[PDB]
Amino acid sequence: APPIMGSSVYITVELAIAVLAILGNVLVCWAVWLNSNLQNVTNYFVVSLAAADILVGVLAIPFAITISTGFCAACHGCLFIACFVLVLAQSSIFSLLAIAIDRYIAIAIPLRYNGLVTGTRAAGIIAICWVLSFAIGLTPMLGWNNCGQPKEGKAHSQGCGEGQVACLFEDVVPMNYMVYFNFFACVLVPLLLMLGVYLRIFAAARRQLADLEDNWETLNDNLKVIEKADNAAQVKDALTKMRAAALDAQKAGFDILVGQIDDALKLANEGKVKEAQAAAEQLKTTRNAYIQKYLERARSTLQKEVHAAKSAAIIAGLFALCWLPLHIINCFTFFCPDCSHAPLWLMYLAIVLAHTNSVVNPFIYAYRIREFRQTFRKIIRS
Ligand SMILES: CC(C)CCC[C@@H](C)[C@H]1CC[C@H]2[C@@H]3CC=C4C[C@@H](O)CC[C@]4(C)[C@H]3CC[C@]12C
Ligand SMILES: CC(C)CCC[C@@H](C)[C@H]1CC[C@H]2[C@@H]3CC=C4C[C@@H](O)CC[C@]4(C)[C@H]3CC[C@]12C
Ligand SMILES: CC(C)CCC[C@@H](C)[C@H]1CC[C@H]2[C@@H]3CC=C4C[C@@H](O)CC[C@]4(C)[C@H]3CC[C@]12C
Ligand SMILES: CCCc1cc2c(=O)c(-c3nc(C)cs3)c(C)oc2cc1OC(C)=O
Ligand code: NA
Repeated sequence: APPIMGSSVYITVELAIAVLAILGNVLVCWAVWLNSNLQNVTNYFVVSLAAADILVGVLAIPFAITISTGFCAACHGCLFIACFVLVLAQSSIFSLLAIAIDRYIAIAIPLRYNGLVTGTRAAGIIAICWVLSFAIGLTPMLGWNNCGQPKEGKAHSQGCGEGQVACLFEDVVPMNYMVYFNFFACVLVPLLLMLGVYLRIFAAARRQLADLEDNWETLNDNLKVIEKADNAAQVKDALTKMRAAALDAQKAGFDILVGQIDDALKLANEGKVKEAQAAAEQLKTTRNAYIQKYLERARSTLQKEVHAAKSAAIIAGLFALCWLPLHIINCFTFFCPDCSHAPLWLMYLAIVLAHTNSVVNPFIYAYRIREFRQTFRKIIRS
């Protein structure tokens, strides 16, 4: 069956993917430019990630279409077109890892976040990461390639010239580089690291949203204890505890609260039980009017952070889902030489799926993040 029909389907699909990758990601980048509420450090990594996807459509996809033809080319030029996508995938990994870390900093140490994670430090990190991405992805160009052992029988059959090879990914890029260096070290390890960062993010969230609840219960149970108490010393016990739990909430209305606990304690230390109890009853007014509003705000903010962290995790998860099959196929090719090579149709499918990852991010932002969604609408409307 003529190779141009099988190759026609693959190519059309690649072109559809490129179109969509470019479109969606230009809109991400355009949204961040226009909306100042989307101008934060997290979103600069998002933009870097969008840039990489734009380049998959503009460059990586045309390169892959090109190399699918097996056209004659100087080996090192062939190399470049085979490996450029690795640079883009690496850049993406760095961006995803940074987003995970950024979100972890925001939830673990919100006090120090703004001064630690600035836009200036973020742009420097992005630049460094792009340089590193070029180094990792283009490592084969530094000598780890099969250009030294060309398939001359395959090159002579297609009438290639001197110094040229039939340009095919697996003929030029060593599988050991693909499996051990690229997959294990540069993809798998950073993905496992991301998994770990997200676990810590979700656990820290759980611990804080438990802690908020505990402190509130403490305030309410110590009120009851004070309400039915025998003497002044019991009242003093329950307000000494209450005081400490109000000062931790203030670090993590409060002027009034501590003050009122203090009023009650002085009375309690003078042996006046009924007066201490009545003064402690006034604490209820403060709890309703201020403290409960703080508990519910703080809770809301933590829920917003968990949601935003889930959205970022989904993105990282989708990268793994889209890229893993191609990596897994490479493992079979490398580790199992007695196994028949995965068919060309499957290679095409795995490649296309990897490329499809460059289309997905804009949809996740639209479905999961209000500010992006609202800005996408205005850009589209106008
Ligand atoms: C959830 C996602 C990440 C998992 C996807 C796993 C895919 C990539 C796995 C599942 C079954 C696997 C196939 C099982 C059997 C063979 C026959 C062998 O001669 C070549 C590899 C090949 C064809 C494997 C290629 C990879 C494969 C298709
Ligand atoms: C979920 C994460 C850890 C994904 C990474 C899992 C990868 C590395 C695993 C999953 C399935 C595994 C393959 C299963 C079967 C074979 C056939 C055997 O003859 C050689 C090893 C080989 C080819 C394995 C290599 C490693 C492999 C591809
Ligand atoms: C994190 C998880 C998913 C990794 C799982 C990797 C598993 C599937 C890998 C790790 C070590 C691998 C084995 C290592 C050695 C051999 C000998 C070879 O003659 C046949 C395949 C076989 C028997 C492999 C089968 C797949 C294997 C068991
Ligand atoms: C059809 C597009 C060209 C092409 C690209 C690739 C390719 O991009 C990879 C990659 N694997 C990873 C992990 C990242 S990229 C592999 C293993 O085989 C390929 C084989 C290819 O087709 C030929 C016949 O040359
Ligand atoms: Na990407």
